[PDB]
Amino acid sequence: TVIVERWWKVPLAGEGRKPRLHRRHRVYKLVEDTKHRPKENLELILTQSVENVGVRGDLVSVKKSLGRNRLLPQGLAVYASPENKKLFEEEKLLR
Amino acid sequence: PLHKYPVWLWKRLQLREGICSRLPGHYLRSLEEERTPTPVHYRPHGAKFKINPKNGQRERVEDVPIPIYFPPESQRGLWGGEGWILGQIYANNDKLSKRLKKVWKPQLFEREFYSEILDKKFTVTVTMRTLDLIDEAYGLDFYILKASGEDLCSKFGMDLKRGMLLRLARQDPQLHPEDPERRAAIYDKYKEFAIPEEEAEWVGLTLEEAIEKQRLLEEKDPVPLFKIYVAELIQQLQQQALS
Amino acid sequence: IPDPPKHEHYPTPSGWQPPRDPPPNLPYFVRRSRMHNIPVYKDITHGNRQMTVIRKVEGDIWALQKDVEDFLSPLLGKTPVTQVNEVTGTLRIKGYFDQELKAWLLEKGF
Amino acid sequence: NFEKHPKELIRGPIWLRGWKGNELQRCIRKRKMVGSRMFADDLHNLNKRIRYLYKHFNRHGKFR
Amino acid sequence: LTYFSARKGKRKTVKAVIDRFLRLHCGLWVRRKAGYKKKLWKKTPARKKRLREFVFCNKTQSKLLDKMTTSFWKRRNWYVDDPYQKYHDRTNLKV
Amino acid sequence: RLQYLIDLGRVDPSQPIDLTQLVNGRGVTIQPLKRDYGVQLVEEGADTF
RNA sequence: GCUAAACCUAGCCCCAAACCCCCACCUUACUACCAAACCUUAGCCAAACCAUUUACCAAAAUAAAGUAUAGGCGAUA
RNA sequence: CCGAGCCUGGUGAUAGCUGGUUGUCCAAGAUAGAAUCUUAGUUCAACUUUAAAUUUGCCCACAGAACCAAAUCCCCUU
RNA sequence: UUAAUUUAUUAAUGCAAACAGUAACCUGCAUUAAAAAUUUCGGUUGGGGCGACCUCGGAGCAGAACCCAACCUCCGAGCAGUACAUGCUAAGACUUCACCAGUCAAAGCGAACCUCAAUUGAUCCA
Ligand SMILES: [Mg+2]
Ligand SMILES: [Mg+2]
Ligand SMILES: [Mg+2]
Ligand SMILES: [Mg+2]
Ligand SMILES: [Mg+2]
Ligand SMILES: [Mg+2]
Ligand SMILES: [Mg+2]
Ligand SMILES: [Mg+2]
Repeated sequence: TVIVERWWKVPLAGEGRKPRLHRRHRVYKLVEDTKHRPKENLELILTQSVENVGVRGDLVSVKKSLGRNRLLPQGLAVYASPENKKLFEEEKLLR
Repeated sequence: PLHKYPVWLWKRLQLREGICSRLPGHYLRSLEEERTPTPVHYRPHGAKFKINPKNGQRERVEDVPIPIYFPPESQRGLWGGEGWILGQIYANNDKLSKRLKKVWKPQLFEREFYSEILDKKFTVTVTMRTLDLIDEAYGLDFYILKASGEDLCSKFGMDLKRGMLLRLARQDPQLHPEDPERRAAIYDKYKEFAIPEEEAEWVGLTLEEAIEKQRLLEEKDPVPLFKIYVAELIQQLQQQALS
Repeated sequence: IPDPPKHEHYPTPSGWQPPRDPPPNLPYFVRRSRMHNIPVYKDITHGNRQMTVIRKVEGDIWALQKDVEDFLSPLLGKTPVTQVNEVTGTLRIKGYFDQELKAWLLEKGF
Repeated sequence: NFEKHPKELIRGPIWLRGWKGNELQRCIRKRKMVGSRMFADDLHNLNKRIRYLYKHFNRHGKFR
Repeated sequence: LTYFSARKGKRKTVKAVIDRFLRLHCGLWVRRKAGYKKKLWKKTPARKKRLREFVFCNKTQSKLLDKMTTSFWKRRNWYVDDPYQKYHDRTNLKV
Repeated sequence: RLQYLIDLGRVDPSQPIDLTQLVNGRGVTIQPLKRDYGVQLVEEGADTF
């Protein structure tokens, strides 16, 4: 996403009121673009046995593109919600 | 002369006097609520006060939002509160230079999503912000049920919301029978966002649809006065037979 | 405004001194201000023109004018020029004589 | 004993009732006190008049 | 100078004047000498001291600055430890 | 000024004198807006007080 | 002595109060009857030129205060 | 009525440029200069007006003002 | 237009961004082009143009306080030396006919015991 900042300062409005904006208030300045920062990872819990990126019942760190196109559409893994943290640790305790 | 009421208040006067008055209460509550979105294209001040530089005094800070622009394709899809930034920019990051128009657009994808409550694969025009909000919401079903009306910011997204909410509120035979335990698992997974059907039918509508739905409710093809007056006469004759 | 207390020895510290009871038998009278002060004021009308105003005079303002002239003729070495206002009951004198005139009116007992 | 004021005895318009001001200030005060209830071309004439009187009082006459 | 603002109807100060001059309460304005910290290598020591002084302004310059500010800048200020509190008033000024 | 207010009764010296009391007897005018932080005592009349 | 000249109410203005409105007619309107809305105002203008900038208009009393603040740090805001 | 139509709006555009600015009667009142994208203008000065404070103003001859004409400057007195 | 400022728009690259992999199209940021788009085109001048000048100083016009024009007559400067008290302060004055700027200076503290014909430039910024 594109994060902008205003070049000119907006005068404060009241505590209930909305500020008044002018031409100089929509002169902008890009500060960051979240499109291209280094890629993060999301935590998936893998619920089948797949190649050594993960094994059944294990919480793993997976590259975002691979986790979103393969593991979740095919149901191979599930999101690391606290609910299924508890559910799969209960399953492991049963095992 | 002068109007009795200000012109910014004319719309509320309509919403109080019309068929818009016969709209149900919760719907008009939402329409009047109309809160503020989540920061997407601007970075919020984490604090209400800040010791500004150049003099060590705390000035109050408010964070003012960028006027973002959403096209009808956005409403056909789902953009996560993300839209076009139509603004100006200075030529070389230097105010003593040309000032010149600029339109910042998002990046758009055609992704295919499964919703466990409706059991259907939708292909929609998402962006990375929706994908990330879905990941932090732990699924599309949770994202659409949890996200607010204007943070979701899609006519389609709120159609999905009231379809899902009506599905929950009626507890429908959603996939088919022979899996009622799996259906119970689904509705138990999303049992927290359960609202009455008389509310879930009005979730997410525009005002035009709400007025159309309301007048469809109150059409009521007229009662013949033959029926009305024979009812009155039968009542009067039974009263006379009693007396 | 509180009427001020009854100190033992007058004039007090800061030099206040109450109006002399009974009033002096004079053709005129000068009221204290509401703050119980002598009503003699400096005035300045250009960068130049500096005056003294005596401004709550009741009675015979021309008697007051004659007495001020008698008093201030040694101090100047001329006769001072004054503007009598019989209507508003005030006296203007050309020149700053506020401390001298205040002491003089306290001497009379006003 | 001071629980009313003759400015509250004044019957008049809301924006000049207990106030004087000059023609620009009267237009500015009328716009911000009763401007949102005005008829549309009455506002348009009032905004034109504030604009003109601004140019006039800030840029004309002697005594610059 | 904006005798009548569009916003309030009030009179405006020239902040250029407030950046450069000091108004003492008696009506005197005090400035610096134009050039007082440039080319000090090529200026002679007496000219350098003449440049280092704080000077008073002319009568018509004083009246112009009187006009170019509002009366907030002409009030009597009782700051804590002020290097000009003795200069804010005129002594023995006969005529 | 303090002695003037005390001798004319505008400040009661038998009870503590405080910013409220000086304001109420109208000896000092304080403007908090306009950045007055209070009152400073002043040696001006210290000879005869 | 011609041409004229004279007239006063038809209404209007600013406020206050109070929220207001049978037939035919989108085809060539006023014609009885056939297979799609949503996107920054710009510029004149001030800067004694003009190129960043230039009041308000896009509901907000009095004062704080034309203050903090902004600004070819200048006009101005 | 085209080297960029016409109409409405912004808009009472802007005009250092031209033109005009309406009762009576008295009074005082004239051409140093400096800067300026400035010489068709403006700002400062000088002058002019008003009101104020106060005490000296103007005109003079004697003395006095440099070495390499006509006259000016200064003022004690009138 | 081979003037200033810009590439917001288009184009063709590059870099990321979003896919397929194996031991193209859309978006964001840069660039060079195109089309443009905005804007301006000093002054004196014996009409305007051409040519020359534009700040400062010495001389003459301007003979003896001060001043005094020129597209009038002539001559020069945009620094150079010596040490680096070429410190710091402060009565009183001069002033290029305004302001800005410029100049002298007793006394005092600290010390060794400036030459100069102009010899230069404000404010904001940096
Ligand atoms: Mg407020
Ligand atoms: Mg007075
Ligand atoms: Mg202009
Ligand atoms: Mg005009
Ligand atoms: Mg001109
Ligand atoms: Mg005459
Ligand atoms: Mg010319
Ligand atoms: Mg001079």
